[PDB]
Amino acid sequence: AECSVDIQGNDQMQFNTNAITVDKSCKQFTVNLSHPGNLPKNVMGENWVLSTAADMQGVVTDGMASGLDKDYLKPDDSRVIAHTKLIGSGEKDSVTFDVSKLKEGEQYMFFCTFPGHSALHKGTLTLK
Ligand SMILES: [Cu+2]
Ligand SMILES: [Cu+2]
Repeated sequence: AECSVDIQGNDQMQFNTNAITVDKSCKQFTVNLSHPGNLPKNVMGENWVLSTAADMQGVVTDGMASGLDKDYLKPDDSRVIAHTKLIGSGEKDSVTFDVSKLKEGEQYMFFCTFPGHSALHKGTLTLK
């Protein structure tokens, strides 16, 4: 099975997937994120951050408090299962993580932690 996804977006900052299924037979999984816009990361930063659905609010809130210089993630946040760098126009990043960190049946969310974005830039992730 495929163990990679490419996440891409609009000129209007709309992204092309809101649900990711990680196949159980994957040993690693890769997310490729690319920025579709014209603005730099301090104005329109994008990242892809994975946590349990339960942890998403805490990660987002603490990330906002941490600020741009920390890519809007609290340092040493063990709630974060995997994530990309915060990227801006013309940039891309990839993250590969260990699928053994996921549990079948647990509910996961991926989201952007740039302030205010997570209500729009988010989706589910499932190990199946
Ligand atoms: Cu965003
Ligand atoms: Cu990190």
